[PDB]
Amino acid sequence: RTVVETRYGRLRGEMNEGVFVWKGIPYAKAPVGERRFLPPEPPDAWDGVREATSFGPVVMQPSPSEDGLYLNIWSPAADGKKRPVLFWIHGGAFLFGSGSSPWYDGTAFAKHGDVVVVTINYRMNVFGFLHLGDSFGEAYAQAGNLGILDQVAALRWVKENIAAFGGDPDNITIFGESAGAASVGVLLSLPEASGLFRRAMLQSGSGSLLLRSPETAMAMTERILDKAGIRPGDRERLLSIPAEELLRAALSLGPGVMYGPVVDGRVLRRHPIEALRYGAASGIPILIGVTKDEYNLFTLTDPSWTKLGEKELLDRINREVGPVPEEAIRYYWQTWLRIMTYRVFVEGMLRTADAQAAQGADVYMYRFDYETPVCHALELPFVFHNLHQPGVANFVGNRPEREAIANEMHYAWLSFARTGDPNGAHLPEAWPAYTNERKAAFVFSAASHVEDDPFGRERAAWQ
Repeated sequence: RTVVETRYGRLRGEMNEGVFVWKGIPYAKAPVGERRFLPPEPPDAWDGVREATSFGPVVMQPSPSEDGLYLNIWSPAADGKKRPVLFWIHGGAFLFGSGSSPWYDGTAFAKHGDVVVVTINYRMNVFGFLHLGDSFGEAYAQAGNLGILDQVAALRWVKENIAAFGGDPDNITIFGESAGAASVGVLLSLPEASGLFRRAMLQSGSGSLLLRSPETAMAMTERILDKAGIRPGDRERLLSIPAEELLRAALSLGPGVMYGPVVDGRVLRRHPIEALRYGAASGIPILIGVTKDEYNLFTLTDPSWTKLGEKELLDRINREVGPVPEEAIRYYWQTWLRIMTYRVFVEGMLRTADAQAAQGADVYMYRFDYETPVCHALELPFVFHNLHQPGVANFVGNRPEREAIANEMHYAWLSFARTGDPNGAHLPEAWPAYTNERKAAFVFSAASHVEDDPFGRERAAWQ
């Protein structure tokens, strides 16, 4: 029951908590040596039965190997029963993370929902998002979005092979948090991903998050190449520099470098949210939401926000997400960081929801208000029902409460993946679809409930 055949050969998984798991499946040829900075290519086939009982390495990151394009599968049974497939794209600011994190363990989903779960690795930071333009020749023109091409490659693997693991290739839901949700927002927009998935869920991110212009990305690349000792156009040193030195050079720039997808004219031909308005994802339902006041949580990793006086503060916010109309200021560190929450998280969520609703697609919107300890999205352990995992801020107190919110969110996400509607008796009241008409949202808290257009006042202050 543990051995499954795929287009590339047989894989041996294991039984775990009454479900089956396959770990470290290669979904692409390792992007090492002469394949460094090139789009992912199909994996080599093998003879015999390949072990899939250990995770593969994670991709290069501060935390690893350039050989890290692996995915993992949890399933109640490798049979032909066409279960919904949940395809998870982790977050980590396009800098760190992995699908093998215990936080994303798919056991609970698979057990409680009778679904297949897939988690993936994709290239990050300087290996996945180094925008080179034409500076190293046409072969590297896609380099600024390789981590997105990796995700598409994994999704193609799943569409081609998941039936063998008990999944329905025509019922895939892609979902992600933070940079993972930005990834889902990009994929929703992408012609070459259309038809690979049926539904999408975006947790505390959207296609706008961490998105770069070519001008912005090239300037960052120039600084990284300087630190790496690589002259523009020297392909020899681009491919021979040790992966750890290249990673060090980038990280040596701190915050004057952020990674993410680039509207480069080659993989991303236009803004991923604006594309939705032209019907890029017309038949695709989405479930989307945000963590209440999420930018206040960023002071933990960046306390400098708290040091600044009101004036310095506002000039900073203006430089990062401005201009800020006077009317917004009037509506409005705790008070002024609300501007960062709205511009980075809330606006892109509302623009995404408004675009899909205008296309007639179903949209379900939420706000997560539950206070729980710490891009600082907080839904994750409740959505995965992974309150018990390592790395999860599992602290004493609140246990029945935490279980109850997990039982609301976990089963809503499962219902959405199964049917395209999160509703059912696991919710204390119905969750109406978001329409231009009412702009309903579900609020997850100690007492979950529906609010009509909760973001409206703020949004009107701006728009």
